[PDB]
Amino acid sequence: ALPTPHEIRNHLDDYVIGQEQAKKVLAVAVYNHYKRLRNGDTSNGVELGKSNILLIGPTGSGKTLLAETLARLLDVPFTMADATTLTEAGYVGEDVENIIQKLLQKSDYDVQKAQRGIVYIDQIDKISRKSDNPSITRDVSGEGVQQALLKLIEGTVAAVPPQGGRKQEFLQVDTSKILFICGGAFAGLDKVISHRVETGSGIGFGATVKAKSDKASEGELLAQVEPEDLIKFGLIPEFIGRLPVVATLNELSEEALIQILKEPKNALTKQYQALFNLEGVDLEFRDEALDAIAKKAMARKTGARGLRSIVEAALLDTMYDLPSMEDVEKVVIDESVIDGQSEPLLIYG
Amino acid sequence: SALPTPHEIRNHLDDYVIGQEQAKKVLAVAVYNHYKRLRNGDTSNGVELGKSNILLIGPTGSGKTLLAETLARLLDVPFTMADATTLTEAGYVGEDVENIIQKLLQKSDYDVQKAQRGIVYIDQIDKISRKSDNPSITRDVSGEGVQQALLKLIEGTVAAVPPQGGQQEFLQVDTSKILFICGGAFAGLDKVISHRVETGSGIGFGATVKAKSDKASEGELLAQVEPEDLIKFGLIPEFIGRLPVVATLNELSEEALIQILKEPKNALTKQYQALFNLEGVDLEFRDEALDAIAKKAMARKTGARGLRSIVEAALLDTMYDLPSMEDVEKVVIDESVIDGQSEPLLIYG
Amino acid sequence: XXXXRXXX
Ligand SMILES: Nc1ncnc2c1ncn2[C@@H]1O[C@H](COP(=O)(O)OP(=O)(O)OP(O)(O)=S)[C@@H](O)[C@H]1O
Ligand SMILES: Nc1ncnc2c1ncn2[C@@H]1O[C@H](COP(=O)(O)OP(=O)(O)OP(O)(O)=S)[C@@H](O)[C@H]1O
Repeated sequence: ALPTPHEIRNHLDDYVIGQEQAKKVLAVAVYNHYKRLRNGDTSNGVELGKSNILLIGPTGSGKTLLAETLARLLDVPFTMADATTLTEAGYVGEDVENIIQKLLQKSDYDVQKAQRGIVYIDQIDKISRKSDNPSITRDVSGEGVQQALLKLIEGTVAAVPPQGGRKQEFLQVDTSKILFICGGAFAGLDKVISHRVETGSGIGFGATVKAKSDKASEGELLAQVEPEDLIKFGLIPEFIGRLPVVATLNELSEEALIQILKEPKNALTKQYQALFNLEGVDLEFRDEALDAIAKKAMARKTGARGLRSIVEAALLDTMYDLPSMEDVEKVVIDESVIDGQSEPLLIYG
Repeated sequence: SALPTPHEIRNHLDDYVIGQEQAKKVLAVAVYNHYKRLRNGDTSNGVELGKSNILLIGPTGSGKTLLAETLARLLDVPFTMADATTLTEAGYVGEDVENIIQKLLQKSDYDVQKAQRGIVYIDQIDKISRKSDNPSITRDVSGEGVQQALLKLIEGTVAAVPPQGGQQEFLQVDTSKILFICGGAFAGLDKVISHRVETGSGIGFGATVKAKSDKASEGELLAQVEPEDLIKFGLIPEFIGRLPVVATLNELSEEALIQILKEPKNALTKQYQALFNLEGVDLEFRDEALDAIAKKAMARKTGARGLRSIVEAALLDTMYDLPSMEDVEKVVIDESVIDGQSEPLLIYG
Repeated sequence: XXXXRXXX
């Protein structure tokens, strides 16, 4: 039979931690995509609507991770394109149509199986207009890209070179039923929402002066986002109208980082453990060291991806000398090693 | 199938580099661990093995570009040195990010399976660090835009490269396993770090003032760098997260400069020794002259690259009339020669 | 084909 939101969410939890609201949106969309196509031409409520998804969150939150993990369990075709390389009006870079061409490579040129596929885009913020007002001069990597996607998302015919061609054979593929999952960490959006939400903008007695460092929490600020906020960022309202659904993620909690290194299967702790497993050497990571690493990572404000700098900087000396050493069966890294005031203990056979 | 060890490869780079013990350890661990991730053929329990790029930072002429050059000699896997000054945001006339890949295939003989396990090096990365406030007024084609494009290139993607430049067809090459070593002397990074570490202006009665007694040392200061410091410089957090590891290099020292002229095989002293060997004349360099050259080079604030100006400016007159002279078999350069008070003694056979 | 000409 078909899957369910509880079953699909249980799978994503194995690879993703600390994202409750984000998993709910993707589960309903995927669960609803099978319903729309299955009911196509068989339901009296013809011309079923569509609802794309627009993910938003800080860096290292798991946006690109969800698209990869989703393809593992997803049956229908899936792709991972990028907005940065697209170019409007057939310029030097690739065109919008190239997105559909990549889908056929994974679908084996199955048009009937390609129309029911899913599409994902990363780094959507790169095409945002730098200024709120429309640019006076033409743009090749901004607003124009949004314009070309309008007819694509809603639904339009497309041209795809079947084999050995770039620009006399074209395969028609509708796009009214194709799903699009856009995502990108919009930089600087916190400043725009503060002007709109705080509204203080004053120095006098009556005007309020928010106490330094106890305001505009990124997690609580993105939750209050609205489409009008994105207009001041640079996006056009016509583009946002094509993506009604919006998902607000949260920044990694200190407790979440401890779980990300233990509960997931692809955690960094498990990765390094396998790196030394072939070397005939074990590894250990006590809880006293994980909680200490969380404070260092959050200070970097880079996300989960800024964790290797704390680990590799500590195990630099150890890895540089471990291969030369012999009769080494186990390595232990206590909390002190992380601070740099001690050296990791070694166990010999 | 016995692979090299960090101690063995470090001995090779030590022959060509001096006083970079901190930087050599990072390249050794990365190159060592790069073969481990390559050795695996999906026969291990660990999945989605992590990657760890490197970010080299150092003063001018400290030897950053030299480490990558000598590394490629002893390296079996391919290697490249792609200039980043000419990179432009994809979608524009000047350049595309794809060009880097095409270079890698020329070295690997268009071996996709062999190119994916290659190494990549980038120089002059500070050239694209935009120093400005949020750029609402204009869009930069070489600054912030180029860095965003690189994000897709790293952490895993599929690109398009012509078959030797060209059919209208392209080859897909993954880049999740490809390592990147970006490096560029960040000018002005000391001033931003000083504000974070000095903590005070000190125009008031209570505030302490140590203008020159406690003035920060440039060498030590770079050791205290962090990702948040780079955001003020112009780098994006998304870009730094892809490069967790960081390598800080120390400035040249009077003692280190003397070793550069004697221990390395490619030293400038040995270069001139061979220049006159073809002419049938011997060359000598006493220790008294080396100590004077070191003091003159440090004042120039240029590093090892600013040493030839001290040598060639002194031996100009001598080289100009050396071929015309006959029966000259040996030349001696005294400390006075560097000062310019006297002339280099000549020997007659 | 397409000319990207811009001046600061
Ligand atoms: N929720 C999470 N649980 C576990 N690991 C995570 C999570 N989010 C991020 N990570 C780690 O961070 C890595 C990168 O995650 P990404 O999805 O690339 O983050 P990101 O926000 O998509 O980065 P962008 O979109 O390019 S700014 C993953 O490979 C994981 O190791
Ligand atoms: N440790 C060293 N030992 C010997 N010669 C060195 C050393 N470091 C630098 N040099 C000399 O400096 C030359 C150039 O070194 P580079 O690697 O270009 O320095 P750099 O830090 O890369 O400067 P940038 O980054 O290109 S501005 C080399 O060809 C050597 O002649």
